[PDB]
Amino acid sequence: MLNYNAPTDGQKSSIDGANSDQMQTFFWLKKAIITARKEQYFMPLASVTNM
Amino acid sequence: PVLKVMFHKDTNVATVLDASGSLSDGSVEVGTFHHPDETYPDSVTIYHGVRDLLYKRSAKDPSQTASYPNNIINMQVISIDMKATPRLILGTALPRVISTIEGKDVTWHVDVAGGKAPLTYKWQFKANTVGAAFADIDSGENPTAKTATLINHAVTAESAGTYKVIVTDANGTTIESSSLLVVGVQEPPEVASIVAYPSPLALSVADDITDGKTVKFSSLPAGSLIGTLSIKTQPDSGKATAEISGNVLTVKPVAAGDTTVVVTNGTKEVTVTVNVTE
Amino acid sequence: PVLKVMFHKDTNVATVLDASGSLSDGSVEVGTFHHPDETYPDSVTIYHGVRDLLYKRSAKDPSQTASYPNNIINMQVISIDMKATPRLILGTALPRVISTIEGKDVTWHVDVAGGKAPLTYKWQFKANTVGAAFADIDSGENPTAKTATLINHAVTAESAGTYKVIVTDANGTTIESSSLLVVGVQEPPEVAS
Amino acid sequence: EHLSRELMNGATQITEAVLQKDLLAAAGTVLYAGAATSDATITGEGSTPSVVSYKNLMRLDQILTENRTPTQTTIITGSRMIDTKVIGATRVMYVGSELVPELKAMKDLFGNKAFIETQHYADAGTIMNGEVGSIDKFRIIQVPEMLHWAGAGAQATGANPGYRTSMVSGQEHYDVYPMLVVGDDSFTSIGFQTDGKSLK
Amino acid sequence: VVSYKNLMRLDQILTENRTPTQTTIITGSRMIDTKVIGATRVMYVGSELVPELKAMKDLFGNKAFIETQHYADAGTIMNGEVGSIDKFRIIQVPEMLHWA
Amino acid sequence: PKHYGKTIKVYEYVPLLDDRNINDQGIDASGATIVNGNLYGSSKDIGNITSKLPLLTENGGRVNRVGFTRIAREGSIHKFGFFYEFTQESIDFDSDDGLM
Repeated sequence: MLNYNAPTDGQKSSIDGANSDQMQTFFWLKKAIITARKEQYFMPLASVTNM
Repeated sequence: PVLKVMFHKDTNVATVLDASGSLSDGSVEVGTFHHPDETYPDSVTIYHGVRDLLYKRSAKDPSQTASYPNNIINMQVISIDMKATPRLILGTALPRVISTIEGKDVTWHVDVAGGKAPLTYKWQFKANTVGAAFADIDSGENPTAKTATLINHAVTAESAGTYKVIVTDANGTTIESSSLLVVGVQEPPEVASIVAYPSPLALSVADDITDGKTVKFSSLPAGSLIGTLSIKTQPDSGKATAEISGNVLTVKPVAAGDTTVVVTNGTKEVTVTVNVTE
Repeated sequence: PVLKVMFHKDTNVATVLDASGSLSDGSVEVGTFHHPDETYPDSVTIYHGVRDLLYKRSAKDPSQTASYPNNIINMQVISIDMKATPRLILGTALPRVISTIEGKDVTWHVDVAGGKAPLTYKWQFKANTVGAAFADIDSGENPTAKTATLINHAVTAESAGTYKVIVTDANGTTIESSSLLVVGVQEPPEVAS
Repeated sequence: EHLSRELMNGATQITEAVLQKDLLAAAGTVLYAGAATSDATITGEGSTPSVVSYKNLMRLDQILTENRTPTQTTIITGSRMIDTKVIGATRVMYVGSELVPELKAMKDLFGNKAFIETQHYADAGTIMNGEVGSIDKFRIIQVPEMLHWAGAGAQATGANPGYRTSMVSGQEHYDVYPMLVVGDDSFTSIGFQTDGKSLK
Repeated sequence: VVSYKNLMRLDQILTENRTPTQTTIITGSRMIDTKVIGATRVMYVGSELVPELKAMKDLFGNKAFIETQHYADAGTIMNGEVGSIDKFRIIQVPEMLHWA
Repeated sequence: PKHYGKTIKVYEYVPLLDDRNINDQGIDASGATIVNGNLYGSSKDIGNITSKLPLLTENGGRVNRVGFTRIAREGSIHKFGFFYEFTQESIDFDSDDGLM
């Protein structure tokens, strides 16, 4: 009767010993979270004069 | 904590109770076990421990022990009665990392369920400096340290570190949880200008010559550091006398005459108007 | 270890030496930098620190500071002469975990290269029980505790723990490494005869 | 790709902030609410706190009409839908998010609501981007990133009725907020090697 | 007790946070005794709070709560809705939980 | 997915100017290193913006450096369950069938 226990926080399962350990302990979605660009309100009012 | 199990043969009821307590119903002491298992705190509950203790004892006499065919292996008939103090369980834990800029209030809240009765909360702080150990926060200076909620005002660069709370039961069982505070620091904006307050105009006007004015100065960009102020002597020294100590300015008018005082930190100036009435 | 840099304008030679040391050939001090960079110990060497220090000073007068086009930004002509003591490097590190049974000799060995003259060695042991701290191994009882190679005879259950060695330079700089020991125990065979 | 995107976002934000500070620093017609006559004198304690009021908006309107500045928008006549009210606002004023509750609570000459939500005159009218309502002759636009002077106000005592404060040289001081109005043909941008755009 | 200013503050915070808006506003209808509504967010409440919301008053003393039958025409009424106040549309959940 | 533990994590990329962007890459316009990598945080003060603008000069190099940061989130799963029991006499001798 081997037990998974919790590989995170150091509780090794019985099956894995000294030479062995859990390679994988979580999953990574690879999709990040980003924030959009701030709106601009004073720039559109400007009119350009060439220099 | 160690728990004690007592089994009543006639009624098939197993009682779980604290090590100190005892029962006189006629049951016999089967064994003891640790309710939070050291190796597997969460995988194993009370029922498994009680069953493992009962597997050793004999069916004919609970006091004696026997092999497998004579074991107590049927858990359906057996009923477990709980009399021990419930295990201490942390309902909500502090966030792992808290990030804040200097000059903002931060608050930590923790909630503990179960346990004896009169719970005790005690907080500790460890600085990020090398070779530092947890130091108890002075409860007298900060009253909220003893309570579950810890409130700290106007954190600075030195307030960065690791905060850990200790919750103590009546029986002494302890569960702890830790939090980390990260503080970001910005450079001072640099001095743009200096202003004079009570008063920007005329300061304090008193007929009596003995009366001395009080002036306070500040640098407008918020968070800017103002240096040691230097006074350029009042011009018409006959009408008034000016002397500055630290940042506060004291002006004594000798005669009823309007004067102007300029105080400079070495880079920027402020022009102060003095009005004196006889 | 902080290092102090001196630059000689005429010969275009930069001399790196200890903070306390001084040079009288006529050079000037440009600044100070840490040879093992605290944030990046292995990413930055002496050359990068010297270049960053030279970027600030003026080409005409190393005493004064200048903006970009007047800096000392060409490193072909600049030569760096190292007079400071070499950095202390752990040539050989202890195994992370050593596994053995009770009653067997176990040996830890460590090598250190660089540094000044003596590399006084001190060993510490931390008990496996909770609330335990590193304590110095009695050198009087075990003479090998002073030397680099530490040996134990007939390890038992109490011998399990974490072992760390501290190597100290003559100047006071130190480098450390730690190892963990695990021991297996079996039940007594029982008296047959 | 993330590094480049964040770089460009920072660049755009910086340019807009620079434009806003240039516009604020060069305002011609400046009005101080309450009894204050200077930037420092503005305060939230006393008989007369320096908060915006209906008569101050009427003053700003009258001053602007005296300068013959052209109006930006036309009035709205009614629509046949029930519970729709007409509005007579002909100018556009930009305000930060902090002052919006103060504007919503404001009272008119007769003591009723001055603020009119965009919901009433959505029909038979065009609602601009960021519009939250209209008061008197102005239509209010809320810009998320409006700047302000922190600590420029008068010294804050313990009689604070609930206005925002900031710490300056160890003392708490009030904040000051722009409430800006921009007129037609007031300013132009200079474009150097820009190929007809304001910024390259 | 919740007031008008608390709801205004919550909407202000959610606007500063750049949280998206769930619903669009409703203009008027031809039918009489129908009033416009401009709530753009969805709020869930328990059954116990509904009388308190119905008794609420705005800054100037007028009635704050607007029932569904007023704006049933020219609008789509979501499931379980009971009304709408300010920027929020109030939804009644039978099994809402509370701390005691 | 199976065989990967009991956690899911992601990356969140903070903007350049956010307050959470704490790093050690800063170089101010004068050419000296500074504590804060981001030019100014979420500060909206005109004084700070004027003080900390990136200004380039005629002959400029190594004046304005910036840095970036990313943070991580996580969440886990749990297990639940319950059962019930009955006897044969209860099913057979009950007055009402179809109880189960």
